[PDB]
Amino acid sequence: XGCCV
Amino acid sequence: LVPVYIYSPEYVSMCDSLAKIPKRASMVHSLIEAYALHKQMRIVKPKVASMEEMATFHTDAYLQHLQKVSQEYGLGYDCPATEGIFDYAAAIGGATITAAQCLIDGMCKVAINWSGGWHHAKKDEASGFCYLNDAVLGILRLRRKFERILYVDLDLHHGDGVEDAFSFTSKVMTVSLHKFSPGFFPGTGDVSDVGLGKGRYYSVNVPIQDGIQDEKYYQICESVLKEVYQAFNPKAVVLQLGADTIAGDPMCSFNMTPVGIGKCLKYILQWQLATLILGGGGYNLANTARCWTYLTGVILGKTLSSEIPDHEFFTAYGPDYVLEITPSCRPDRNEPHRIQQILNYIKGNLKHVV
Ligand SMILES: [K+]
Ligand SMILES: [K+]
Ligand SMILES: [Zn+2]
Repeated sequence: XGCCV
Repeated sequence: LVPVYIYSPEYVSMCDSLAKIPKRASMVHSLIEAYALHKQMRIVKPKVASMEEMATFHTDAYLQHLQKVSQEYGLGYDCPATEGIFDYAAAIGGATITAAQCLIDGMCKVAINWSGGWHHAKKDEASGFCYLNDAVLGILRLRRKFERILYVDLDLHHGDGVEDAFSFTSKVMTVSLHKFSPGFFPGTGDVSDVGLGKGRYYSVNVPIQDGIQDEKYYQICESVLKEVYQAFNPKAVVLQLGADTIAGDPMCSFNMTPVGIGKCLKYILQWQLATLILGGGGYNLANTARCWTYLTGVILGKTLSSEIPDHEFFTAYGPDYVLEITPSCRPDRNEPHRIQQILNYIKGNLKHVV
């Protein structure tokens, strides 16, 4: 992970 | 009666190319081979998936676009489209289908594809570093032969791509143990998540808090799998063993070691059903190889030496160079009550399954 996680 | 092991120099090199887990596939294969475990398995070269095979799940629009950009659809943020990503996607999808087809053909009772298990991708959307959902593709293929498939997802994250893919059907039950916490990806999978319509009660979700360790995790898992096996009676199992639960992962949530996951694995293996074993998450690369190597040992009924064998990636195993992983000093936030409430809901849900 939605994000860079 | 020998496990199939999906592998080929080409497949590994393709998988090594993911920017977020560079060379993870080689580290995992190298360590396994270093322990000489491949000698006790049947190595099967994976085929590359066709567009028609990938299309059993993903939409033509999505696949045509992926190939386009490989030269929207969730292709940014966590899931940037790089060059060759489509060849990557097809490699992993075909490898998991190859695993499935072997199981269908009675070639083995266990088929391993450690670089598969990309459980978040949706029919028309990349998500959570997953570009193609090979787990779903494995299940659809098994489905050509088995009337009831159990999907068990031990990754740290909720197995939302696979659950969604089958939420309306009762022919595949999905069981996911995972961290469930505010803002934590992907935000879904509370215990009240039971699937929809005709698949209602055929989705099982076990929400878990930070810091859980081997013993409590196994008690939970075993009590759920016990009930699920009893109520659903699967004809085949697909098992996703993401290693982002293991102490020391960048995802920094659970406090597991491979022994704990290993016990869950053994419990499933004693059902003696055709079983397709997948990897998935695992962002501490050396620890992920440690885990999946130990689990191959479990599959093989072998006890591995705790000293990491000399091999290509020996230096990545410092400072101790052993196979075992030590839990961290973090609090276990799972209250025994909450856990028991969760199991009770699940227990109740399953009674509806006949
Ligand atoms: K999971
Ligand atoms: K289902
Ligand atoms: Zn994960």
